[PDB]
Amino acid sequence: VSAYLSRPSPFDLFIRKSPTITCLVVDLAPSKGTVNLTWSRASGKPVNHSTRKEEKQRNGTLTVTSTLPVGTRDWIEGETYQCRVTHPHLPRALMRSTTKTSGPRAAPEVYAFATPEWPGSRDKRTLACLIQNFMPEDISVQWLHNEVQLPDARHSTTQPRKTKGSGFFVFSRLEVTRAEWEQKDEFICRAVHEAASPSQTVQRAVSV
Amino acid sequence: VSAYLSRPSPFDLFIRKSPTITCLVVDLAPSKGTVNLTWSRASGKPVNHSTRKEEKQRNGTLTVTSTLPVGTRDWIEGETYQCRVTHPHLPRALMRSTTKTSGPRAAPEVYAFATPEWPGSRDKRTLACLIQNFMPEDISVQWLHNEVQLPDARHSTTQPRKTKGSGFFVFSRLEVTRAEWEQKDEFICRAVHEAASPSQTVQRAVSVN
Amino acid sequence: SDIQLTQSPSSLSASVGDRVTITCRASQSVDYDGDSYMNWYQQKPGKAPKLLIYAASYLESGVPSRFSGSGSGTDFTLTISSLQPEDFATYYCQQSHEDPYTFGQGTKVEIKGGS
Amino acid sequence: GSDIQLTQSPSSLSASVGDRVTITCRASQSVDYDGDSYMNWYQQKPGKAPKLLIYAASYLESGVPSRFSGSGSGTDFTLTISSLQPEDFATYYCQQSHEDPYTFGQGTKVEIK
Amino acid sequence: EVQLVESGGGLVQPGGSLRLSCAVSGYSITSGYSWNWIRQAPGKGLEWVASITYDGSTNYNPSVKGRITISRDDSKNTFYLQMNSLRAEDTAVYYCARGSHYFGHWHFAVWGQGTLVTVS
Amino acid sequence: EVQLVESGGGLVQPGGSLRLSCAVSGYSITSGYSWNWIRQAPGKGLEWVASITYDGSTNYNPSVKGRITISRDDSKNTFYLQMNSLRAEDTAVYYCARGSHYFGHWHFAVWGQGTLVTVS
Ligand SMILES: *[C@@H]1O[C@H](CO)[C@@H](O[C@@H]2O[C@H](CO)[C@@H](O[C@@H]3O[C@H](CO[C@H]4O[C@H](CO)[C@@H](O[C@@H]5O[C@H](CO)[C@@H](O)[C@H](O)[C@@H]5O)[C@H](O)[C@@H]4O)[C@@H](O)[C@H](O[C@H]4O[C@H](CO)[C@@H](O)[C@H](O)[C@@H]4O)[C@@H]3O)[C@H](O)[C@H]2NC(C)=O)[C@H](O)[C@H]1NC(C)=O
Ligand SMILES: *[C@@H]1O[C@H](CO)[C@@H](O[C@@H]2O[C@H](CO)[C@@H](O[C@@H]3O[C@H](CO[C@H]4O[C@H](CO)[C@@H](O)[C@H](O)[C@@H]4O)[C@@H](O)[C@H](O)[C@@H]3O)[C@H](O)[C@H]2NC(C)=O)[C@H](O)[C@H]1NC(C)=O
Ligand SMILES: *[C@@H]1O[C@H](CO)[C@@H](O)[C@H](O)[C@H]1NC(C)=O
Repeated sequence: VSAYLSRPSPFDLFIRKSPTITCLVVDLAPSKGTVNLTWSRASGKPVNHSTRKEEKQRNGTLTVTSTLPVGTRDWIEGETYQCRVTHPHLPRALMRSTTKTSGPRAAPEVYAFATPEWPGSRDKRTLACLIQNFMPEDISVQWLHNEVQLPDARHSTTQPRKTKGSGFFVFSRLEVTRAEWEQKDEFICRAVHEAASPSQTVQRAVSV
Repeated sequence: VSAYLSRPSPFDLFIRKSPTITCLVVDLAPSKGTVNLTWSRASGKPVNHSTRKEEKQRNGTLTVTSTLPVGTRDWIEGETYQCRVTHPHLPRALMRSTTKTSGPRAAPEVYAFATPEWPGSRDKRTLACLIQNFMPEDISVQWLHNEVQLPDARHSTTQPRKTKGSGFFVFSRLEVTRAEWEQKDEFICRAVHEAASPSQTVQRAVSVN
Repeated sequence: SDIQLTQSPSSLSASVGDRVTITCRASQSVDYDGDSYMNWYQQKPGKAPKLLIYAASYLESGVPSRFSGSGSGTDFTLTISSLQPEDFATYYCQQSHEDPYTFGQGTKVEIKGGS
Repeated sequence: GSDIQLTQSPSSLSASVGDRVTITCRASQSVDYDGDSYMNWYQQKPGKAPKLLIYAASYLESGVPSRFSGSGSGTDFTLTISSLQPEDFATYYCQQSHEDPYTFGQGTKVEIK
Repeated sequence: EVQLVESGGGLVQPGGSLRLSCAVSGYSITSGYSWNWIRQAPGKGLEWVASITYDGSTNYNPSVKGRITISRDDSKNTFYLQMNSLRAEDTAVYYCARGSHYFGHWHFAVWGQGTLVTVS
Repeated sequence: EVQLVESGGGLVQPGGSLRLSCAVSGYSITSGYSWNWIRQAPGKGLEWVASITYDGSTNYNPSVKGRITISRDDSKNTFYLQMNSLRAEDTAVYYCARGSHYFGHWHFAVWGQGTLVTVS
């Protein structure tokens, strides 16, 4: 049995201001009696109502996920949330913890461009984004179609990896409809990050 | 115990023209007597004179590497080099094989851009290189500041991914300083790839201004 | 006076997507130097064999990953994880341990129905 | 005197940089409850206030060097410094948070030799 | 970032009384967490003395209940240790610390530099 | 790519003698690998008959030693199977194959289409 406890997305924390964190338990045999998944906060204030979900899997494996809303002011102020999985089977209990990752912080730089139009792309054009030199690693990448935010499905972005010096970096590749670059020939790559200033947002525009 | 068998880099193979392949055994404790790791070629031609080296790491494991030279022509003609590790503590043997990757061959096409200056960092600039539509996937990317080779540390390159079409691609970022480009504003992103013609090289030149 | 290889089963029937397992048994061990010198060949009728696996468990180049080999000593097994239309062939094991090199008699893998 | 008394050993020890140091805490009664053990480990350098290292027997406080590790259950708990370091010479305390009043062990001084 | 300062210590005569203050900055002591007093006799072990929660609950160490009081002052973001009838055994260094909460149990994650109390 | 082509089959008389030939193209039979003759009686098993390495070393199966001879021709990049005193037990399809080298052991990675030998 394995257990994972996520952080708020920067977007959920600094734009929507409705952050949540999810505690995910995996590798359960449905045979066993159900698992206890309780919460604790470092502050000792009580825990909001958490949402439980069970979903059996193609592995014969069973997934129980619990999502808890968290206070924005509470999280940034340096709060600690902790999830605890217990079972009548398991000997002791699993505990996973989350916090604002303290350390030095740098806001991200952003650049967007086009990949060279290439054979096999008559109606398809490809747009790219480079986001680098930020820390900590928590970042939210956004493509917007001229004052309209695009579905996150339309773009696929790489996992943050460490630079030679000290910053992080990610890549966002995006293919835009012929209609889309014709309806509006401007596309925006925006990053949300706690160092970014102001409103924790930096963005650029690039066209076909 | 694990064992890894590297291929020769396109750079070592087409520029230095001194290709070698290394067989790396890791995770071993000094433990019982050291491990025996010998070579074989698919052709049955004999194996050169290989060099062995033992190193004890901080974590207490033993890194045993054996380096074997190869002939560039031998490699391209399609030879198969095979490494085999034996240990008393291991019942059966580890075997690693390496050879020239089969398939179509397309030389890489290269594009380089500079990033627009960013506020607050007037003195660092970032240059980017996208290299795509080449195969097989083996590639070597190196940055030069007007015929001065830069240490491979100065740049970070992505591992090749397979495009929607038929080639692979890689993306390389190089952070250059103001002093470097004011003394000389020419930077070369160069790819070494077996299909590139001629001399297995493709490059673009990129300026900060 | 040589090394004998017995394969089993002699003949078998399966359907596309099944998992098939063939056995080779050598009259005496074919191990030396931490390796097992058992090779696996595929032969479609009126055609010459094709090498699949050498040294018990190593894949010849260009051979689909669905072919796998395993074993040691005198007991070896070829496993096709997901049968395919083109995989219907006779399959041979052959030991490269000791001269003269010898083959098993073959396992005929035919499609379910009537060939 | 119905409190939980924590006895540590050794009281004092000498080591060299790179050693493994192991400190032990023994409680008068179980500090287990609900699948966890409420034993915390603190480091106190001289003339400075303590610092928290491990809570709940085995969880490392944030920003705590990875070489520190805790383990144990029931009435037996262990602080382990896997590779002693020049700054780690200090007195080390265990404290139980299971039953009031909260109690501390008597401390173990790890001295540089 | 949550810094704590003891004050009000000093040399005091036996049988008298004194009051120590913990001047908390960077967090509202009614906003969350537990706020404690821990004292340490010269070369003796740590003894936990008193606690007060963000919600006003008190807890005392029975060895001093009845002659020790813990109180708080929201506006000055400060909390206090009231001690009457000082003895020699009260001689120690008094630390205030912010305890963090784990499934109903508290650990002492943030401390202050200490203030010394000397009797006789 | 290495290509192999057998020739020299046909209807043959018992007790006579026959030379099969393997014409190699695309690789030189003196540059590497082992060069084998393997035969297959009708609907029966494969039998390894004889080999010659790139360096000239020869090997035979005892079942045919004496009456079968294996030679090559550097000039014609070809190699030969000389068979004397043909028997019925010699009727088969003769394959030539290129052996690949694994730590002193050979496997047959390349074959040719086969040539048929029939003895009345
Ligand atoms: C204890 O500490 C030691 C010391 O740090 C540890 O040793 C390290 O152990 C790890 C774990 O096994 C091991 O990681 C593997 O590394 C392999 C070797 O590749 C590296 O090195 C080669 C050669 O240096 C590089 O290729 C070279 O490129 C040159 C030009 O580009 C060329 O000149 C040369 O001939 C080579 O072509 C390579 O880029 C890399 O730097 C890896 O191959 C391997 O990963 C592979 O396999 C996995 C699957 O198993 C894949 O998922 C993966 O994508 C990849 O294909 C391993 O990650 C590391 O090499 C080793 N280093 C040393 C110095 O020993 C030890 O592990 C520690 N262990 C413990 C228990 O404490
Ligand atoms: C049963 O069926 C399930 C199908 O839904 C399978 O569940 C999947 O289990 C995997 C775990 O192997 C989950 O994968 C991911 O776990 C990684 C861990 O990598 C890193 O994660 C953190 C992130 O900060 C990092 O700190 C660590 O150091 C790791 O390097 C994470 O990236 C994610 O948290 C992610 O959960 C899958 O999510 C999960 N699938 C689903 C749909 O939940 C399961 O494998 C099947 N088999 C068994 C035996 O249960
Ligand atoms: C888990 O702990 C809580 C605390 O009492 C309780 O509500 C719950 O019933 C426990 N067990 C399960 C299986 O829910």
